[PDB]
Amino acid sequence: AKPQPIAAANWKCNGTTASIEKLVQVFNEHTISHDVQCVVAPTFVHIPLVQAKLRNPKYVISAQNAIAKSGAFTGEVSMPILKDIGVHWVILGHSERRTYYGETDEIVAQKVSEACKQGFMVIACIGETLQQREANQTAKVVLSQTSAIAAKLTKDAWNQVVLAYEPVWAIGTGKVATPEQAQEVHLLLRKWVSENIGTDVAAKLRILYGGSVNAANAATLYAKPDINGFLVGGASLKPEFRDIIDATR
Amino acid sequence: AKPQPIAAANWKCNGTTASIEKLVQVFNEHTISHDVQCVVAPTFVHIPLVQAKLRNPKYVISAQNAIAKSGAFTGEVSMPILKDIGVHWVILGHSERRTYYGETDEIVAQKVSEACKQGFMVIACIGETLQQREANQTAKVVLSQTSAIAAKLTKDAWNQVVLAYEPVWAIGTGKVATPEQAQEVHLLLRKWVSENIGTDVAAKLRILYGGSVNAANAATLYAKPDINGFLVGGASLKPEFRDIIDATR
Repeated sequence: AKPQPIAAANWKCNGTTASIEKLVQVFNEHTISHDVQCVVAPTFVHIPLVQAKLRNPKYVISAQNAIAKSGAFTGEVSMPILKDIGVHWVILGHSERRTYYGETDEIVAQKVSEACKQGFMVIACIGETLQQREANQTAKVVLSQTSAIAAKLTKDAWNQVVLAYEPVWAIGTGKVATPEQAQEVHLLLRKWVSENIGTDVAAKLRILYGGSVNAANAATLYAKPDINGFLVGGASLKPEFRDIIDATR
Repeated sequence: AKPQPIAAANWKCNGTTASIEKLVQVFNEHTISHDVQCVVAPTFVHIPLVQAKLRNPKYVISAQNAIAKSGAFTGEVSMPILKDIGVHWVILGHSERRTYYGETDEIVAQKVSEACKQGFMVIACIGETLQQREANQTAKVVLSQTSAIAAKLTKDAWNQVVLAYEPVWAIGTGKVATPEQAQEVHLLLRKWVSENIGTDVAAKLRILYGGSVNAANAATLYAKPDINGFLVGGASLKPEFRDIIDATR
């Protein structure tokens, strides 16, 4: 049996107070009747508003990034600061941060390790580029990204880890991976985890797909045996996030 | 006559709800009896708390950074998002971001220009390194940093600009610039502004000093004719920020 699914909303750098209040009310009014962990990741400045307004019992709130330690880091938000304000989920290593904001495999791995030490649930993002896929490097790439993370984790830390496989070429592009494309990668990841970390870890690990997930494509993705839910960007700013949650039934 | 002084608190990546509530109460209870713009710049996630609790009429709230536009920028906070939540001040180009987070003169200049277009007051940070100072490059460096900003601004945008001169070697190091060191640089900056932008602009421009400002050194810095207040890091997390404000009398 699959582990508990996750439906995660990465709002990215988007929102107004008015738009968030409206969307949150839509999410609150959508009554969910199955076991699923829903996650909303707003911008940092919107975390208090979402904390005040989001009441659906299936949801938790996540940050979109963090740094490990407080101190002289003008502009940044640390893991202790998030924990204190009641945020205990974080997305780390998103492709936009790997690509625009310098986050190498080592930097991502270090962040994930620190977040686990500080008691976070972590959605750790991995995925290959278009060029890497064309070169038949997908497996080497995602396994290298995963192994870099793993090397900084104890076995027991994996209870706090969620992997999100997002092919870079599928993020925001109108070009979702097919169910067969996604399942092939999730199967390889779970095999690596089973062999390197443990069979027990692998059976419990949520491996989410992201990159152009929408209400119409989600159910057929979820039907694949190694897909445990979704990391959703554009569609998570819309009412159709309700249908993506329901696609994890 | 000097323009209205500014006393700005850069909290950097620091705070808990409890510590912020206590410090804000200290700031609220300190009754200020002269014309000064006080600024508090908390982390993004703490902006709503500070907005809820800070009531001293001499204060405004600033962000510590921003990006220009909303969109697919996981982890970042944009200028439109800040404006919508009621933050219309931003610190841009702080040394920690120039040094750790890739912000070149061009990137800083572009951010400042965008913030002015969007109606922000901007505290734009400039300053030379230890090595640059030893090489007698201070003036060339700060003028190049200032000119890069200026090249993207219309004359009228300068009503929204505040410069903060922070020698990098003075930030967090226990080694404040002397009043004579700071004044020499502020005099050169104001001369450049007068000659390149206008005499009217130069007379109204606030040029703040930062780098190890504390309650005991602030008044003698403020006594210099071209110093218009302070950008304060470590001491702004402490009750002594009250005395730094009072040093602008």
